[PDB]
Amino acid sequence: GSVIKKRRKRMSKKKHRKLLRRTRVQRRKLG
Amino acid sequence: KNVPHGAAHIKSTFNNTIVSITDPQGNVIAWASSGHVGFKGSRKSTPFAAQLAAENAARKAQEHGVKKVDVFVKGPGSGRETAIRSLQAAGLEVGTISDVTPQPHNGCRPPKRRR
Amino acid sequence: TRKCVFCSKKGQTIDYKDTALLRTYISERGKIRARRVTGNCVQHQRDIAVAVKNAREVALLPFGS
Amino acid sequence: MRPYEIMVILDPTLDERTVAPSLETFLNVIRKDGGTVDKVDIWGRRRLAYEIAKHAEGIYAVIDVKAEPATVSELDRQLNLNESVLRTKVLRTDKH
Amino acid sequence: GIRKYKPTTPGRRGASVSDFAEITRSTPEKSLVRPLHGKGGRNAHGRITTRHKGGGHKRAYRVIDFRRHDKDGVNAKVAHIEYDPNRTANIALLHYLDGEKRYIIAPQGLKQGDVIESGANADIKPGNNLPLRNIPAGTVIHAVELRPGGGAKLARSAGVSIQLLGKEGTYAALRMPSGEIRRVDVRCRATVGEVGNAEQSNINWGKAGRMRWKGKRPTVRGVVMNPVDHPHGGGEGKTSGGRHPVSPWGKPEGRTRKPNKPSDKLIVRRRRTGK
Amino acid sequence: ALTAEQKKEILGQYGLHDTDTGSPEAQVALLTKRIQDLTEHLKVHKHDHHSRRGLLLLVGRRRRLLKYVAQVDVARYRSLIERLGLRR
Amino acid sequence: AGREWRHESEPARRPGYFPRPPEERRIIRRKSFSMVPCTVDEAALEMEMLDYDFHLFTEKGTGFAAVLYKGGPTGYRLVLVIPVPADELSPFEKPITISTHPAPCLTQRDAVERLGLLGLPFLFYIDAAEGRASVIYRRYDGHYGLITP
RNA sequence: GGGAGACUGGAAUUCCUGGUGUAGCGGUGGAAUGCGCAGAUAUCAGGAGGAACACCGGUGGCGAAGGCGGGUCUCUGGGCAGUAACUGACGCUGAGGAGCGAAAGCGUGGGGAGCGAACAGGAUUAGAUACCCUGGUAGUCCACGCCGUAAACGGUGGGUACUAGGUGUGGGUUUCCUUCCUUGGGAUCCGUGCCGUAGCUAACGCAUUAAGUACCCCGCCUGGGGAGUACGGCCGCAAGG
Repeated sequence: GSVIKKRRKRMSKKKHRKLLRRTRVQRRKLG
Repeated sequence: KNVPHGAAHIKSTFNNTIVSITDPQGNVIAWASSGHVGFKGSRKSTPFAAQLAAENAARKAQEHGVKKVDVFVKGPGSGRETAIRSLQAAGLEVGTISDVTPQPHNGCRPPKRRR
Repeated sequence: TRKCVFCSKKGQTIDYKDTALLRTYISERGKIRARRVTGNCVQHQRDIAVAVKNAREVALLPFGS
Repeated sequence: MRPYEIMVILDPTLDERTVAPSLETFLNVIRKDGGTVDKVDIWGRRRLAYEIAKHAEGIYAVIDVKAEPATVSELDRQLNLNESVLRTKVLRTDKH
Repeated sequence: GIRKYKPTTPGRRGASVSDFAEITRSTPEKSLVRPLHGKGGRNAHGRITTRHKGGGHKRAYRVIDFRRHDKDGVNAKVAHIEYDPNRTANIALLHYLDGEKRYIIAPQGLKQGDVIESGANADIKPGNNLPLRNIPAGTVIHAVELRPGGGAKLARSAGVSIQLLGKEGTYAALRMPSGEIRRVDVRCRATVGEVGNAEQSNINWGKAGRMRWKGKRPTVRGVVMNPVDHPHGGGEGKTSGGRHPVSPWGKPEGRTRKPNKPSDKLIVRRRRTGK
Repeated sequence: ALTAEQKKEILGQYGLHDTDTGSPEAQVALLTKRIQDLTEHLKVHKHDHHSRRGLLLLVGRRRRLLKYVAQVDVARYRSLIERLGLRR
Repeated sequence: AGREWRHESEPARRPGYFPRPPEERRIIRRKSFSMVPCTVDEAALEMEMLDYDFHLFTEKGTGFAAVLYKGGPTGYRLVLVIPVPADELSPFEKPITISTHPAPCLTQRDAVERLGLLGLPFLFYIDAAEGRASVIYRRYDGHYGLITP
């Protein structure tokens, strides 16, 4: 199939990973 | 000194050629490089620069008493052909031609591919 | 093509001691000759390669003279 | 009790007339271990393909033994420990 | 091996103790034990010369045979492996065939009932002692002498080994555990194999009590001292000393080996740091 | 695997008669001997996972054979289990 | 160098002969046209109608084997087994020059190796085993053409 | 070249030492950082150390999958063929569950030649947190353990029976040309490719190694985003799953 779907999925996963990197310490302090 | 018989080591890389005449016990007696004959940068990767370096090394060995020599080529082909032709053309007799290139038996990791 | 001189009824055994039978199978540079240029079967080619390597290990054949 | 073939290369300086007796003593252990049979052949003073331990010539000896694997390993250890043995190589004359 | 204490108490949380698996006897030989009393780090004048010493559990000295030069040609049988408090390594009790008992530091892999021989005709099994001239190059040795007769001095700690590189002339080039390369006369005897108890360094001592039992007084930092006591002392609040680091007697950091020692000619290359 | 003599002695001791080799008793005995040998081997080489898979296959086959025996005749199953020490 | 191809990518350098790599290269052309003594002009005429760039003959005055070839813009060039001056060489009218180097002594495999590592259209040499002249050239099928007496 | 352990071989790279030896070497599309003139590069001799095993070597072998080739020894798993002596349906699948599971990554202890995230400069560019160049730490390696993910793909779950052929190639049995040397050819069993009927498909294509004709069992899908995300829970040192 076309790689457009894979592009959407990788963008979503990348954004989630960046969010996790940004809030790692806050999650640890609240967890 | 006077060394009637010696060896010639030619290392022709992709961007330079180095020619060295050697007393057969392994002692360099006269060497000429591609950049030593007035070339610099990519200009010294040309076969003409190899010709000039080989001729200069041949003269710098000839006045030292070298008459007959045997050549050990080495390196990817840039100016080896012209190097040996110039070694002959400068009055230096060529005894034998030997291709001794360091060939690993798949050892060490080569650098990553360019793009 | 060519003949696997070992699959024949007169096929001499392959050993790392008999150096001439191996020298006839390596090129002048000492490299092991290909199977097609020789024509022997796969098992005999593998046995020849193993014998050549062993003979090199025991200093009976040069390592690329 | 399996059959083995041990090829040894010794330095050329030592006299050949002592190679056969000395090697004999080296097999004595494997002779007294489990009732083993030996066949010794010597074709030495042949120049090596490449330099081994600052040497160009070497004495080649072939020993056909029929013994236990532990005994052969112990014999190989002793042979490698000896300073007059340049190299040893052990093969199995069985299907392997 | 290493046995880790369960975190039942705050003093035992991260603690661990050596699992004395190789020890085969809980008592030493009565004829090989000499009295030993603690000095406290104080020399013949009664003044403290080495700080952070004193206290600690009382211990006795087991006479170790670092000079195995008499029993050449006499085989010995390892009778036991015991615990020596004066050293990190474990000691093995030998029973020579003539009827004499001796103590040696147990090499790596030595087991009860093994046969230990010595001399020029000895084998190259671990535990055997023979002069460096008869030891083939490349092997691993320990308890090496420095002069032909002075006894073992080098590679005596636990898990420590010396790699014999090669012999030339009358000198053998050894790679010390520090990585330093030194030459030594070939007449010096050596023992084959690594030293046992290699896992001892992985011990976590848990609390200050263990160190106090081992005989180590607390060590006070220099920046919490006063300027009369230490060069780093003084200042309001915490400080770094306000001066390049120095010993309590003012000697600055750097090389302290005295130059032009007579042994400088026998050192091939010194150890290296930060490589 | 086992040598010919070990197989012969196991078959003679556990076989129903002097000829059978595929009887479930003989198969279970041979599998148990192989399993104990493989366990003794694996106690030295802990990281030999492929032989561990082979051991798992042998264990499963022995369990299936014991299931068949217990389904056909209970007394034979009890006798075999008690004779081979086979826990189950 | 070889990976990937584009419109302006450098065209592959192809020799005149069919490749026929060292594997089964062989020597399947052995001419022995003429060894009757000739002079320089006669050798040049024997060159011209044969349409061959080089030609191996035996010289009149010397009695030695020699090879003539086109010396390029300099004219023609003559190579002898042992270099001799023009005076000993038989009289001629064509403008030629003599190669000062002598034909060396070397084996068959060494000759093939020298030809490969020296890239000349041919190699003229005194064979080690034979002791006589020989000219090897890469043929038009990839094999080496060894011309012998 | 199925797996584990032990010992060991050579070429080559790097570094060190000692000769000969000079003014450049290196690098690129072109250069500059960089190295060298305190003696570099080159050449010879010696030494140390680590990693990977040129030729054999392929759409060829083994393995359930990941994956697996320098040599020798020890231990060990699986497969195929023939005889059909033996047991006599003991078979298939398998919710959960357990085990194995590329690389990257984590912990403890070692090792560290080459390569090399990060990080420095050099260069290109309007801008270069990049592509190219010079250096280079983790890491890549070993031992014991963790994690449990991949375009982990043949994007094709496992077992069985049947349905035109033709031709390569691996392994094993046998009849006839018969020299019996020979891929002689035939027959047959087990793999591994290519082309092609019927048939199937939306088409591309698959086509005896089915994506054809049918039977047994399991897993999975119900428009695209939100989202394999939030909450809750389990596992994990952590990343995270």
